[PDB]
Amino acid sequence: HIVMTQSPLSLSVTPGQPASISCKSSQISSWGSDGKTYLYWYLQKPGQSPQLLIYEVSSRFSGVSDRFSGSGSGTDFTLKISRVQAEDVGLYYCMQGLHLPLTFGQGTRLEIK
Amino acid sequence: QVELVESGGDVVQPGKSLRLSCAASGFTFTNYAMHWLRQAPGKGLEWVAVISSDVNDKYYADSVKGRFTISRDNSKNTLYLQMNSLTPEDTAVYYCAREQAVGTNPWAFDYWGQGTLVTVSS
Amino acid sequence: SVALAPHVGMGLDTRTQTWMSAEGAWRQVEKVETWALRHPGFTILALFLAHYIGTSLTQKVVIFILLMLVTPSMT
Amino acid sequence: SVALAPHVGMGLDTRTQTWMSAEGAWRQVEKVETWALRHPGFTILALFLAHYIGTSLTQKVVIFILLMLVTPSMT
Amino acid sequence: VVVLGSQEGAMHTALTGATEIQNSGGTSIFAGHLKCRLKMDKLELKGMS
Amino acid sequence: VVVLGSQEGAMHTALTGATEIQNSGGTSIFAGHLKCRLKMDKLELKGMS
Ligand SMILES: *[C@@H]1O[C@H](CO)[C@@H](O[C@@H]2O[C@H](CO)[C@@H](O[C@@H]3O[C@H](CO[C@@H]4O[C@H](CO)[C@@H](O)[C@H](O)[C@@H]4O)[C@@H](O)[C@H](O[C@H]4O[C@H](CO)[C@@H](O)[C@H](O)[C@@H]4O)[C@@H]3O)[C@H](O)[C@H]2NC(C)=O)[C@H](O)[C@H]1NC(C)=O
Repeated sequence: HIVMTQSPLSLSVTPGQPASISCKSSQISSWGSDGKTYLYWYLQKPGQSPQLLIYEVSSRFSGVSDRFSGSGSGTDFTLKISRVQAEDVGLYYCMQGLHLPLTFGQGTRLEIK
Repeated sequence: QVELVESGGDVVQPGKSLRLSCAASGFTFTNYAMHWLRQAPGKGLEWVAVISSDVNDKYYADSVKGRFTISRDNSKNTLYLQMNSLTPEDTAVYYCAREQAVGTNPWAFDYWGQGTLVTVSS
Repeated sequence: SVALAPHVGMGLDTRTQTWMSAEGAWRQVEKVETWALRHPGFTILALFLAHYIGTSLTQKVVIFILLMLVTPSMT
Repeated sequence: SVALAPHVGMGLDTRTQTWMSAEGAWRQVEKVETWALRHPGFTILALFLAHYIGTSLTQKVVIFILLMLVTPSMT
Repeated sequence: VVVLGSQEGAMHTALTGATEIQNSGGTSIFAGHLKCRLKMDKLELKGMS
Repeated sequence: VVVLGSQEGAMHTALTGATEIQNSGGTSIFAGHLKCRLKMDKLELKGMS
């Protein structure tokens, strides 16, 4: 079990501005054998099943607008959204994947200001 | 193009059993390691159980250990989640998820099912 | 990759169209043409080599054609 | 694109290893060998053409090699 | 260590000259040819009378 | 009409001679070269005396 903490629990940003979310782990998520940090990020649109945005941290899943970008290394990771649209409202969920009992972080939210 | 559909969600009194079926299409189902996922309303997503590509490497979470059974049937392209000793806390909408096609983790989520809600009360 | 070795000259052919007849008819010649358009100097080299290795005229033309067709084809 | 006209030979190279020098180094040679071993009949016609074009041995041999390298890859 | 990727598109080019057949139920193999001889000796015009 | 599949791995050896890059945030290239003039006029060594 890994305690996952997201710095903001609610973000109000006007359109055209960047919104950043910090998810800090409780232990190291870096798999020593390969040297890859195994973190994941999911967006659950209002009344929809969540999709995937950032597999690992640097990488980005297909079918995803280029604005989303993952950052950070060693238990403190961060997303960035260069331009926020009306469709970016949702419930961003950072989850670790290193250890088998996968634990999501508490759900953050992003509402248009 | 992947399509995951759920079935089996219904109202039930505590203690009684229920089996949840995840029919999948659009990919070779037999060469994958399916997961189960859930989320109570107003709460975050919670992991439930995993069945690997080889049918003999099942795992479950702590809060649901020794109470749930996960099983795949390759031929019928469905995922069976037999849940016993259900309680009003365990009720939630259940999501059936796929594995990561591109990546290194043996366990990850590419695509989420539509989602079925199971209601538990007296 | 497997994108090479097309199922072209096996000879077990029928009346109906194959997988990509119209699309795959001119693929190789288009590739050679675009390579020659991209890299012009190899034409000069091929002319020189054919002239200094070809005794007659038909031999010159044949070896020049073979070189210009093999180099993009070879890679 | 289709796995034709690869990136090799363009330049812009340095000491760090390129993408697939491990596998793509011998790929074309292996393709030519397997095509020749799967269609041995064309060798007779290649020899025929080489013998009927060329007044010497050097151009005979080079034309033979050029046909044997054009036909499988241009396939 | 890197995995190469999906070969579906590469194979779709590798099959350039191969014929195609429907595969909905069983295999309805089109694109064939058959020779046959017609006995054509027991037929009747049925209109002569 | 057909879709002709996915060329993701089909172009994955069409691009075979080039050098790879990282493209993780800032795109470090880890390749190429650079020339420089090392005018070593003000670099006196330590502990001469
Ligand atoms: C390939 O790479 C993957 C990458 O994940 C490896 O996946 C591993 O899968 C195993 C499952 O077989 C994971 O085991 C889990 O380990 C947890 C570690 O917990 C701590 O470590 C010690 C060391 O044993 C434990 O004893 C302590 O409990 C520590 O807390 C462990 O907590 C977890 O238990 C879970 O399952 C049991 C059984 O159901 C439950 O009772 C328990 O409550 C909990 O739900 C598992 O035992 C392992 O963690 C995974 N790897 C990593 C890095 O996390 C593969 O093993 C690699 N190899 C192959 C061939 O796939």
